[PDB]
Amino acid sequence: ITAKPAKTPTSPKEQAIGLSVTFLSFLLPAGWVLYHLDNY
Amino acid sequence: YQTAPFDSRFPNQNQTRNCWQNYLDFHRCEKAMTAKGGDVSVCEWYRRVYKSLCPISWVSTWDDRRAEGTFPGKI
Amino acid sequence: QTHAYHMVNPSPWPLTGALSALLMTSGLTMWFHFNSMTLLMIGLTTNMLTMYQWWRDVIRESTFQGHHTPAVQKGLRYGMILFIISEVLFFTGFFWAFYHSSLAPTPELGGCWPPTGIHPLNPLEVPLLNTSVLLASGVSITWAHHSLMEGDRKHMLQALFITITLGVYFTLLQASEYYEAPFTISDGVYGSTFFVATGFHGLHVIIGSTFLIVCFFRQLKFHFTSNHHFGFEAAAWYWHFVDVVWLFLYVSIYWWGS
Amino acid sequence: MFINRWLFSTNHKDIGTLYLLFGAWAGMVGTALSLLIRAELGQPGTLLGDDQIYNVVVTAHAFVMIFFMVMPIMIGGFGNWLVPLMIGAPDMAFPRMNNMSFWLLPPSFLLLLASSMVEAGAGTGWTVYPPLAGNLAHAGASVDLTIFSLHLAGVSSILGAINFITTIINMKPPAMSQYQTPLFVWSVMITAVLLLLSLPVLAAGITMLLTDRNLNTTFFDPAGGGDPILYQHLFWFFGHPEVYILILPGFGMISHIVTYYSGKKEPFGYMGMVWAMMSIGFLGFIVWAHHMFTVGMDVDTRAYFTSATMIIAIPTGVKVFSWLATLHGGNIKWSPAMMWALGFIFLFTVGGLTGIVLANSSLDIVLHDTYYVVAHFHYVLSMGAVFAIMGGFVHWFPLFSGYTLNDTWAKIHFAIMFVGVNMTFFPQHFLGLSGMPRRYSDYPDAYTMWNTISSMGSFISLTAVMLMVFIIWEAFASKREVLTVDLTTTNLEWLNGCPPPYHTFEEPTYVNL
Amino acid sequence: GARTWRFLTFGLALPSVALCTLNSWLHSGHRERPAFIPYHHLRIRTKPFSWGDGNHTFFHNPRVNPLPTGYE
Amino acid sequence: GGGVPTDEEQATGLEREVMLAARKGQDPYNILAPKATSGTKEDPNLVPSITNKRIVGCICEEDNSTVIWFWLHKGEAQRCPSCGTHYKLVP
Amino acid sequence: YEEGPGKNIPFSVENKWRLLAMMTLFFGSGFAAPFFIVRHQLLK
Amino acid sequence: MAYPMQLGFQDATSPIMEELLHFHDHTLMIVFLISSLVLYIISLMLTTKLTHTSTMDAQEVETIWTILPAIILILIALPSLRILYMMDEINNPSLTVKTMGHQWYWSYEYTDYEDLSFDSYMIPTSELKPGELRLLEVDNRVVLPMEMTIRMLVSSEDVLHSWAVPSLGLKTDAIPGRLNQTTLMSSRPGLYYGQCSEICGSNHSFMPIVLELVPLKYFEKWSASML
Amino acid sequence: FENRVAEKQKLFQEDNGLPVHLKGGATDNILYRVTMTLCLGGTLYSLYCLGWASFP
Ligand code: HEA
Ligand code: HEA
Ligand SMILES: CCCCC/C=C/C/C=C/C/C=C/C/C=C\CCCC(=O)O[C@H](COC(=O)CCCCCCCCCCCCCCCCC)COP(=O)(O)OCCN
Ligand SMILES: CCCCCC/C=C/CCCCCCCCCC(=O)O[C@H](COC(=O)CCCCCCCCCCCCCCC)COP(=O)(O)OC[C@@H](O)CO
Ligand SMILES: CCCCCC/C=C\CCCCCCCCCC(=O)O[C@H](COC(=O)CCCCCCCCCCCCCCC)COP(=O)(O)OC[C@@H](O)CO
Ligand SMILES: CCCCCCCCCCO[C@@H]1O[C@H](CO)[C@@H](O[C@H]2O[C@H](CO)[C@@H](O)[C@H](O)[C@H]2O)[C@H](O)[C@H]1O
Ligand SMILES: CCCCCCCCCCO[C@@H]1O[C@H](CO)[C@@H](O[C@H]2O[C@H](CO)[C@@H](O)[C@H](O)[C@H]2O)[C@H](O)[C@H]1O
Ligand SMILES: CCCCCCCCCCO[C@@H]1O[C@H](CO)[C@@H](O[C@H]2O[C@H](CO)[C@@H](O)[C@H](O)[C@H]2O)[C@H](O)[C@H]1O
Ligand SMILES: C[C@H](CCC(=O)O)[C@H]1CC[C@H]2[C@@H]3[C@H](O)C[C@@H]4C[C@H](O)CC[C@]4(C)[C@H]3C[C@H](O)[C@]12C
Ligand code: CUA
Ligand code: NA
Ligand SMILES: [Zn+2]
Repeated sequence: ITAKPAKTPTSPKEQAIGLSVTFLSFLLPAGWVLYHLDNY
Repeated sequence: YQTAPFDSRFPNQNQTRNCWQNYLDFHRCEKAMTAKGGDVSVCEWYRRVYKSLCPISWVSTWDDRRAEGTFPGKI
Repeated sequence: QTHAYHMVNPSPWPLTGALSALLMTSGLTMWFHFNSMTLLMIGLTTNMLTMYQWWRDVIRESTFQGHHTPAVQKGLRYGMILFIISEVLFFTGFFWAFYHSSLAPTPELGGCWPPTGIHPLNPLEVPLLNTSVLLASGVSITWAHHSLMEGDRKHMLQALFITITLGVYFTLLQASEYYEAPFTISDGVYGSTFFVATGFHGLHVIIGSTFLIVCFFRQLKFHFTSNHHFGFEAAAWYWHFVDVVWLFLYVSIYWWGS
Repeated sequence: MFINRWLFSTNHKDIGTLYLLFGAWAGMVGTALSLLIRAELGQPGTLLGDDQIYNVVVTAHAFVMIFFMVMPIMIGGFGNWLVPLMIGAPDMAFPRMNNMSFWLLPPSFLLLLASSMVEAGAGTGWTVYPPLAGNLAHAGASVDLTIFSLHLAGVSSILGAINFITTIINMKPPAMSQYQTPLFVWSVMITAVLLLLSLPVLAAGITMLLTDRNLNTTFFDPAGGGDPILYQHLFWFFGHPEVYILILPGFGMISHIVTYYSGKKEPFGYMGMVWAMMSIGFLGFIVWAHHMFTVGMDVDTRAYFTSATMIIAIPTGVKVFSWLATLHGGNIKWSPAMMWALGFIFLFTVGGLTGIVLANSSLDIVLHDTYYVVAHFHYVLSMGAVFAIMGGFVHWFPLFSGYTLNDTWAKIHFAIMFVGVNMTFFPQHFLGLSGMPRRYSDYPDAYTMWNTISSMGSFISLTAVMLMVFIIWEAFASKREVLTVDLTTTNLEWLNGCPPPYHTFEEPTYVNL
Repeated sequence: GARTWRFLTFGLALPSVALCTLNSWLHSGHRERPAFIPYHHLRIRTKPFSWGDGNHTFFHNPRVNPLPTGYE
Repeated sequence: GGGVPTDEEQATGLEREVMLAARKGQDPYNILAPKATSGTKEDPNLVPSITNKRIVGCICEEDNSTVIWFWLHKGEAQRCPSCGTHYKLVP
Repeated sequence: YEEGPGKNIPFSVENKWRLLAMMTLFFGSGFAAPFFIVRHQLLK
Repeated sequence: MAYPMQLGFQDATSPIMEELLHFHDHTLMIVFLISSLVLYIISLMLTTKLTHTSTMDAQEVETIWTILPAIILILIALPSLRILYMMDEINNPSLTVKTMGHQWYWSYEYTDYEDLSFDSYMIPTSELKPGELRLLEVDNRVVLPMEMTIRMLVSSEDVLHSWAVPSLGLKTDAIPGRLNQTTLMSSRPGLYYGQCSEICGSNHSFMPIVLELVPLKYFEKWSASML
Repeated sequence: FENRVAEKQKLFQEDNGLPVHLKGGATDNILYRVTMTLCLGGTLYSLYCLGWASFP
């Protein structure tokens, strides 16, 4: 496949933010529940 | 008599009908022998086979139902 | 477009139908467990609203707007055949339950079919009448079809009216049967198979009768041409399906299972 | 305009997009449920302290993965997007009914998530066997909400089957015979036929269960002359065709992907591939009782079901060898999609072969209701379906979106996922042979090591899921718009550009005889 | 043709319905109800029905449908 | 006994257009498979279009399962990239 | 209707950071839901 | 019972489990070989710069791809079906024992001569005696004579269960209203463990089976003591 | 009855931009609003019912 250059290039730093935010959105809510299983 | 022998009428894993048939056979014979005041020892084979094969709770349920008049088999 | 297919206007009825399904099922749950008919009656209402407006729009698209080219009609033909096949397989599951139960009757039944304490209906009384009624309705619907193809408005309406009248007669005879039956849905697997299988069949007779009544009113309003009348054909196929399911019920449950 | 477009759709592409979104969301739910299963099993003892909740989690895991993730993505998503485009058709036969197949799924899913929230849930297994699923052992609304969830899903797929069969029979170019349609289109038609025939039987069976729970019927209750084993027959008469439903569209996508990335104009042995899919669809109706080898059926019945089941290996092998013969002589492009497809061929083969082991009723006595079965279907269904989906997703993402993925990220994603699923499921073979039952919240101490490793594998596959979301974000964030793709002469879905206009084939293709 | 199918409707089909209607209306008399026996495979109650007092079937007929405890 | 309308009296919209075009032997809505010419440069297959390009599917030989797809543009005849059959667009 | 890349979807890709918020809420809500249903059942 | 890091089947306790082991070794060899050949052929297809992209004729190779697998399936099915018919073959049991599944424990009935019956419950972890096995011990074991053909009859008084003993090759579903039959023959004395094998609700994991195989003389003393 | 299909063809083919489900006139709009209100209201009520049934 060929493609135009990215209209809005995503820099290594922008990728580290998106990745970190993505991982946290999965991990924090599940982590909170699993950490508190004792209290439940 | 050790246990109920193989019965070519009931050769498969589902033995429900083997238990049922011997239970009916025993009680049909016991009625036939009691109804002339005859002798229930003639019915002994059927008694040994059903007691060997039939769950206690099935025998007990069927006995209760015969006494209640709700047994659905023909005796 | 330089194809013959129908690009349908954006429509709310798929969403209202889907929500009507949610209300009817959540409503059945609320009726069986939480002693309330509210959600169920809203879902039945929205379901009828959805089916009325959706099939109205199909009439608008076809009779009034001309969108049913031969290619579109051919698609609808396939769609109705496939729908009827899914309905055949639904009934097959109830026939399978019936034959499973009746061919190997368990000790709880007396090891016999019909079970001990079950007094079947005489299949030569109202069940035989119901059989003559649905068979007769298969003849009259065929007369209606031919009248329509031959351009005969009056004889189409008379034949279709006779077909509907027979459908209603069957439904009233079955309602009466149900009430006089000395056995119930709670009389073990005999009552279960009898009422669930004949019950779903009775629902299909009412559905089929309703379809025929839609065709009757569309014919009264001159919607059908002598050559273009797929709603009539579909309702006729559906009606024949209902007859054939009855014949299988009659032979299996009423006659062989008595 | 937003409501008209996305709530009132009559557009095959928009409805496919809704199905893909729905399925991706469902896959997050199903994955969360899988991680809870493996967390309870990850060390000996109890984690949740409530084995009813564990049983509810296992049950919901299966329903979400099969009814809300795989079938929506494969049939609703790829099916709606690609079928019309691959036959030059302007839309589906019933574009408005198509929208209702979609909108039935959120209510279906709501009913399942209501099952789990009321009383103590449906801790039944996805088989929902009575009497455990009955109104004494599962009193209250949970099992009824699960039955209704399955009714709505059933109607969605039955109407969707009518739509696909009609579209594929009636809406090809007049010159195009059925033997000139792409394998993916064949795979969807055959899947639609299996759905049309199997779902009504399931609907009959779960309706009987509904009536035994609420109307005092006794279809499955011995006290009334009923038989729990009848339910099993009705359920599995659907349930074996269902496992072929779950993989057939995957077979079709795999044929396209292997052909594309081998640089071929065509798959090897086209008419053999149609034959194989039709054969698998037909045999898939006469084998269901291999799910019942321990219920006490007759030896000759067991002999028949062993023999019939093994036959399916023949047509299946024709496909596997045909994929290998498509690679043969190819200019191989090592795209991420090709990697998914090569992973599919291998992992599908492994799971298919453990299927043939289980087909032998004698051995099945010992493997039935053990982790050997779980290993078998996580290879052939879980990895087969998922690998085929991810292959199709990375291959067609640029058609659907207009944007390219980062190929290096997608390869990283593939690598993580291959490691995770093998570490998760391979040790389950050992657990099964050594006698660990399935549907257990805890295990005898001997089984600790392989359960530990399996649970650690489940976290690797979680890291892969999280990365996949990042990769999709990066593609939408960067906006690299597609210019050209190669092999458009044999891949018609690409020929209207990326993404194709809302309306395609307003002027149909020209095909002469 | 329509003529033939009308001939079958009036000449065969409706006459059959007329004769089965006569056959039925001659056997329409009420049969004597059988003695009540509280068989455990009949009058099943695993959950109360969602209407009336929970113990009556939907098209309950007092004359011919006994309750678990017998005829009303 | 009449009173049922005919297609000729009552068909409308696209159904009617398809009906009238078929009476004249015309196929504007692409219901029929067009019959190939010999496909030479002197006798190219004539591909109608309402616009300046149209997708052609070429079944190069009878019973080929593989269809070859390409855009045919207005102007000089183009050739199937598999069999070299000529196609010419006629707006 | 609008056509073309980023226009054939029910979500906006106009701003990659708003997009990241929406994608996070979307997949995160799905992944969280079973943890909160388990919590719900335990708290009964 | 299983032991830690176990890869395969529990050691055979019965002649039919022995047959299944030999049959599994045969089938696994074929699984390995086909698995390996597919991986190998993938690697062979992917490791050459040589190309052939024109239409290939499929007819001849599809003969090989159908005949060879058909032969392989026959070579699996022959021994599979021989063992199926052996495990069905008329035998003369000298003893019949019933088991009834319950939520969540097994009961046993020995009603050939006496009305002997008892319940068999998992020993909780907190009550295990030192060296006893978590989730596997019961208070009352199924005492049985070794080197003798025994008829087991399996049913349930509530939901579905499944009576399993992997080292004897045994798994029979426990279905209420149904009496399922299997044959048990232990070549050896000892303790043979199994676990409920049909999901039966919250305590499915916790209703095990323990057979205690002893010489006939000891089986008779145990029966006699039970009076 | 008389054949009034031509007059319904004219109404449903009028160039007024309405979708077919509203092209019959104001009564279409009322029936649509009743349907959608019952569906949306009934769905909100089903969610309430769920919240209620989710606790003892
Ligand atoms: C994608 C889904 C899918 C597919 C395609 C299959 C495919 C097969 N499955 Fe499986 N199966 C499941 C999903 C699937 N299965 C699920 C979900 C369950 C469990 C349900 C539950 O209990 O929850 C299950 C359970 C199940 C059982 C019941 C086991 C038990 O519960 O005790 C059996 C029994 O025979 C079976 C066998 C097969 C066979 C023989 C195939 C065949 O179709 C495979 C054929 C393929 C090959 C053989 C490999 C390729 C072939 C070659 C390379 C040619 C040469 C090969 C030979 C000569 C052998 N599977
Ligand atoms: C398609 C079906 C499917 C899928 C994908 C899976 C996926 C997983 N399953 Fe499985 N599972 C079943 C079907 C499936 N499962 C069924 C039917 C049962 C039996 C239930 C019963 O006994 O009643 C079961 C049971 C089962 C058990 C046995 C429970 C027990 O017996 O007690 C275990 C144990 O580890 C398990 C684990 C997993 C894990 C760790 C994953 C995954 O984490 C593996 C990795 C896969 C993913 C992470 C999926 C990713 C895909 C997406 C996120 C979609 C993306 C979408 C787009 C790109 C458009 N599952
Ligand atoms: C006159 C001819 C035909 C009439 C049709 C029926 C009238 C009332 C109800 C309509 C719906 C019927 C469909 C079939 C469902 C089950 C039972 C219906 C059969 C019936 O009506 O049976 C009655 C019982 O109804 C009962 O319990 C109560 C029934 C009411 C509750 C039904 C709820 C169940 C709904 C199930 C929905 C499933 C939908 C399937 C969708 C599948 C999609 C894939 C029989 O009366 P009885 O007093 O026991 O015996 C007579 C004694 N003199
Ligand atoms: C008191 C009542 C309680 C019970 C209510 C339950 C439902 C009852 C509904 C009965 C069904 C009514 C269906 C009416 C359809 C009208 C639309 C129609 O018939 O549309 C026709 C197309 O057919 C088409 O879509 C064909 C469409 C076919 C619809 C198929 C209907 C069967 C529906 C089954 C419903 C579900 C049952 C499942 C139960 C488990 C339009 O084309 P023509 O006729 O060629 O006209 C054009 C010519 O005029 C041109 O010259
Ligand atoms: C416990 C309770 C659970 C049940 C919940 C019920 C589920 C959903 C609510 C149903 C709401 C139905 C509303 C009406 C649907 C009408 C569909 C229809 O009639 O669809 C037609 C196509 O299907 C065809 O023909 C042939 C097919 C016609 C099918 C009609 C719909 C029946 C739905 C129920 C059937 C389930 C199957 C039973 C078998 C198991 C038309 O297709 P469109 O794309 O619309 O238009 C195309 C244009 O060219 C027309 O001019
Ligand atoms: C199945 C997938 C699961 C994978 C696990 C994910 C990895 C963990 C992610 C982090 O999750 C968090 O972990 C914190 C601890 O590290 C918790 O803080 C908790 O503990 C803190 C310190 O121990 C306290 O300060 C906080 O108040 C308290 O909520 C917090 O709740 C939780 O969100
Ligand atoms: C603009 C839209 C307007 C929405 C209005 C919705 C229509 C119905 C609302 C009233 O709700 C009802 O209230 C009754 C009690 O007050 C319930 O009695 C029910 O419960 C009884 C118990 O006495 C049973 O006999 C029956 O199931 C039944 O009558 C009945 O089920 C339920 O539906
Ligand atoms: C326009 C969109 C539609 C909007 C939906 C309208 C919502 C209607 C709310 C009314 O709520 C009702 O309240 C009844 C009275 O409180 C309940 O009675 C039922 O519950 C009672 C509890 O006291 C019992 O007496 C009986 O079961 C029964 O009367 C009944 O379940 C419930 O529906
Ligand atoms: C007089 C009227 C004319 C209809 C018309 O041509 O517009 C006729 C034509 C066919 C008639 C129908 C058919 O004869 C069948 C029915 C006969 C019943 O005796 C009256 C109702 C019945 C349903 C009739 C109503 C009405 O008299 C109809 C509708
Ligand atoms: Cu008893 Cu599982
Ligand atoms: Na645990
Ligand atoms: Zn060509």
